[PDB]
Amino acid sequence: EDPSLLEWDADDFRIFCGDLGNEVNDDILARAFSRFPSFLKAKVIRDKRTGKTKGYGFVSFKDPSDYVRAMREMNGKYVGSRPIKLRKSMWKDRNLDVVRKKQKEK
Amino acid sequence: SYMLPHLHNGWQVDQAILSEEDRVVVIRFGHDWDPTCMKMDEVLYSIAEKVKNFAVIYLVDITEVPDFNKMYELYDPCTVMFFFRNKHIMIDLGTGNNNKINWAMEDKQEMVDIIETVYRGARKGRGLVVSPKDYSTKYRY
Amino acid sequence: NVSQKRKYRQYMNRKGGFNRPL
Amino acid sequence: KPLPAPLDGQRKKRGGRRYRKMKERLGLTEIRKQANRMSFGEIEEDAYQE
Amino acid sequence: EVYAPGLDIESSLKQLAERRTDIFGVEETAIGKKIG
RNA sequence: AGCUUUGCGCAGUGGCAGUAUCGUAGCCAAUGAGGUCUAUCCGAGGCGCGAUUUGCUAAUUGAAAACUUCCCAAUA
RNA sequence: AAGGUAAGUAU
RNA sequence: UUGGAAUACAGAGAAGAUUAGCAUGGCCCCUGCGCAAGGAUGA
Repeated sequence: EDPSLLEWDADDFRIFCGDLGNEVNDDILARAFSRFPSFLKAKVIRDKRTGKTKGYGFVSFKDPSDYVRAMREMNGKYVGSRPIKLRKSMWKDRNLDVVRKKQKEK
Repeated sequence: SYMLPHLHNGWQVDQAILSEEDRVVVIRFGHDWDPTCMKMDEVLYSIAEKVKNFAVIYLVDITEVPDFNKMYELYDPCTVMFFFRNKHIMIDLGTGNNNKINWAMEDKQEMVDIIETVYRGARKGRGLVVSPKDYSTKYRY
Repeated sequence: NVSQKRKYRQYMNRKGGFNRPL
Repeated sequence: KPLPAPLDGQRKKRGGRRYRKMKERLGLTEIRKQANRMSFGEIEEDAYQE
Repeated sequence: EVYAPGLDIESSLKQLAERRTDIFGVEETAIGKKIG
C-alpha cells in the first residue's frame, strides 16, 4: 500500500526519527541532519489534508557505518524546537509479515 | 569581584541570548556597585564553575543597556531572568512575579537546584516550571 | 435478556460541528 | 570539576541477562519484601513510639 | 573559559570603582554618585 | 608417522561477571614496578584516573506505547 | 495592596 | 461506491513511557581449530 516505500527500500540503513514538531520538521531540517554524504530521505508521516506531521519520519542511508555514527551523533540534539529521538527502524513489509505469521508456529 | 562576562552593549546581550543551544542563559540584570547585587554576583560566580556545562551566566548593566528595562519591567535590583532556549521561562517559587528572581539567594546549593530544575523544564519544552522550595516565606523564625 | 451495543459521541478532535453530535 | 548535566533519563534499550545480573546483584529486592503499607485502624504502638 | 578575559575584568573593576565612590575615588560622595 | 608440553587468536561447552572487570590519549617499567614479613632483600608492572557490547522478544501503565484516511444522505 | 498569570500550538 | 462536510486547537508527560526475559560480547574452566616448538618410543 506504500509504493514510495518500495522506491525508498534501496537504502538499507533506515532510521526512525521521532518527537518531531509539526512545523519544526522540514526538508531543510533533514538536509541539516544529512551529515553523511549518502543520499537521505526526508519523508515523514503527515495528515492527508492539513499536512500536520505526526512526529515520525524515516531517514534512509546506504552506509550502515554512517547509520551507526548518526545513531549517537544526533541523539537528543536537533536544530528545531522539539528534540530529536532516533530508533532502529523495525519497519516490515507485507511479505515479511506473512513470513513471520507462517513461522510463528515454531 | 564581578569577573563574570558583562554585556557592554544592549544588542550584544540580545544576540548572546539568541546564540544559545541546549543551554540556559541566566541574564542577571542590575548594577555591580549595588551591595545586594554584589552578593548576587558573588553567588553566581560561585555557581558558575560547578554548572558551566549547561548554565551560562551573562551579566548586564541597566544604565549601559536601558532598552530592556521596560521590556520585562526591570525596576528592581538583583533581578534574574532565565531566558533559556529563546523563551522566557515561568519559574514559580511562591512569589507574585513568577518570571523574575530579584534578590540574592541565601545559599549557593539552592540556586544550583533552581537552575538545574530550570534546565530540565526548558529541555522538556514546557514554558513553566515550579520550584521545590517555595519562597512565599523567608523561614525567618 | 438482551442488550444492544451502546454508542457514544466523539467530541474530541471533531471539526464537523462546535456542538457534540446527537 | 563541573557537575554533570542532568539529561533526561533514558531506559535500557534491551534488557540483557548481564543487565539482569546487575539487577539481580543490585536492586530493591530486599526493600520490596518490607511492606510499607499501614492499616487504617490504629496500631498497638504508642503515638510516638518511633 | 567561562570568566571574562583580563582586560574585561579590569574594565569592570574600573567601572565599579568609578561608580561606587564609598571605597574608591578621592572622596566618598554617594553609592551611585557619578563623581566621588 | 603417532604422541606430548604451552600460549595466542578463533570455534564449543561450562563458569563468574558491583570486593566483579576492563579503559586510560595518565603515570613508575625488566635499563628493575612496587614491599610493613626477607632490606647483599621479594620481582611485577605500582597506583591513579574513565566506567561497567550488541541483538531478539515479551509484559505493564496510559485515552492514545507512534510504520507512510475519515464521515455523511441514499445506493450500486 | 498582595504572597492566587498552567504551559503548548499556529491564527 | 458517488459527492461533500472535515478566536480556534489541545490541555498538566505524548518532546512515545515503564518494567522484565533470552542470546552474544567481555571474563574464565574444559575442549576444539589454526599453529610455534622440543622430548623420547617402535617396526
